Amino acid sequence: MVLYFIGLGLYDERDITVKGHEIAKKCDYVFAEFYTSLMAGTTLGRIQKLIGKEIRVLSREDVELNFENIVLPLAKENDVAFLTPGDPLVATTHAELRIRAKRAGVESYVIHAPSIYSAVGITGLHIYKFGKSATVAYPEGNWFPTSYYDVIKENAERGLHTLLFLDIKAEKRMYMTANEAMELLLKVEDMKKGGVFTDDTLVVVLARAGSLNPTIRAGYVKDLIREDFGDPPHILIVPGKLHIVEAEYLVEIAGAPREILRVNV
Amino acid sequence: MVLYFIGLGLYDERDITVKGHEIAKKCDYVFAEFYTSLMAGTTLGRIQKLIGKEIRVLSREDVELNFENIVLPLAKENDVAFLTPGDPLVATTHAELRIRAKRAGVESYVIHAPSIYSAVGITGLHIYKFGKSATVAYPEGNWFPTSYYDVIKENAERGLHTLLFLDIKAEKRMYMTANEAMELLLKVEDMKKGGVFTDDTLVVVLARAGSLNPTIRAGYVKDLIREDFGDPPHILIVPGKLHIVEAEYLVEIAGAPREILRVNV
Ligand SMILES: Nc1ncnc2c1ncn2[C@@H]1O[C@H](CSCC[C@H](N)C(=O)O)[C@@H](O)[C@H]1O
Ligand code: NA
Repeated sequence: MVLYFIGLGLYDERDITVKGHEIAKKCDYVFAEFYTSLMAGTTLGRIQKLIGKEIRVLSREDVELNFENIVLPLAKENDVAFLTPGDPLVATTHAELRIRAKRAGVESYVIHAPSIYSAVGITGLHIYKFGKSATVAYPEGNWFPTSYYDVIKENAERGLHTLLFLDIKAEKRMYMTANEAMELLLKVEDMKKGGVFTDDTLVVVLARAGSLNPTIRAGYVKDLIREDFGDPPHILIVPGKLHIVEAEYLVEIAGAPREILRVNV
Repeated sequence: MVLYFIGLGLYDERDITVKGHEIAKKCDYVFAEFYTSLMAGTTLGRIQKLIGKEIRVLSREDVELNFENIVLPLAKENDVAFLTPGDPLVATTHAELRIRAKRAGVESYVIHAPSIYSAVGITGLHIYKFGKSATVAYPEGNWFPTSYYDVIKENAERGLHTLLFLDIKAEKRMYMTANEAMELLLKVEDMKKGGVFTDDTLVVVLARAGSLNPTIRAGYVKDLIREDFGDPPHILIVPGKLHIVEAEYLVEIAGAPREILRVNV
């Protein structure tokens, strides 16, 4: 009678850890949500087949409003698993769900899995150099979010890299592309004119991290804003001041313009 | 003709992903390094048994100086795997190893695994709020490094959390405890007197992330500086101002004092 928060990883069903696999296999009931992120290389059936269990998929409302009515009750009798893409407690509000479990007298355990937060290392940018992170959100009616623009500015002034998660509207099967994120950022620049994100800004796009052949591209906005980076999900990164080895990697591995090799220390 | 950079995960032999396990199992040669970190919850023998392959351990010099002479030659006519604790490419100098592979006409692929960079999410602290990261190094001889202190200052100053890696002597299997890290910081505070780290500073300690029973403790330095967090490795986090939900989690899950619900929010 316990609850397991189990991460499924970045791209397909094999991104789950062996630990999560073996534990998930032995749970009595298995729940999951697929709205916090997109696992582009697998399907529910493949995940179900891998753990040999039928998976009840929950919506954001089920989780956020009814977690303790749908999931917790069964944990007070059986071993329950709650699966999520990536790492269960990263860039989500899932940690709070552990507080709910505790208050219901249910013990919970966390099984981590690869997360985009660390997978950014494949871009060649030193992970310790990443500053505050943010999310580029889709404008809604008259509401046009812009906070993420200030995050980039703050990090950039400190010479730190900025990780930008991209919006997702799972119910409409909408996944923001790096292209759309760049368009939105240029518009915010026009509005704020802080010289933070322009046609000459160097950016890095990582698409489908976790797959064997993710798309890793670096370059100036003017050249990438209309480039095809393949299917979602995508994440956008605005590097801060680069170390020489970072620039070298971006050029040799991400096909960046050879001119960025010339860092202005 | 292929080199696989494969992450071993956080704590034990089951922390590798299903993808990493299956791929490594099929490789003709399997290399590993345990100088950037150790897998405290397992042994080389247990990792070898799970992978079903004998593993050749490489020292720091073997990798940084002779990667192209030890690993790459074999990857030209065989499938070779290179295992590292955590997520591959997280360690600062590892990304450059892919450039070496390209230079030798070797294709390389990255198989991710959980990293402490994302696993710290189990502390209840929002991942987007983490700023620049740093490592606490022991002073020695006429050298007393203090940069990690400036990192805390710059982060907290902007309401950001600071992830602190603690000094490790992998070869000698010697670890810096969170207790020791706190003492150094207090000693650095006495010299710089910037009001950054004191007896009243709230900190979070994470030990054995990845195991099913990690140690997660939060509290003021005056109360935790002599507490026993168990066996290494320990990770120290100096949070910035907390969101009320972060504080509630630290109180309910990490045993933090109720006091933080009003003092650090
Ligand atoms: N495999 C992947 N490749 C690129 N971006 C990814 C990704 N997985 C997640 N993301 C990014 O992160 C957003 C989800 S945020 C939730 C992240 C998740 N808990 C984790 O640990 O990864 C997506 O909209 C996307 O922008
Ligand atoms: Na970070």
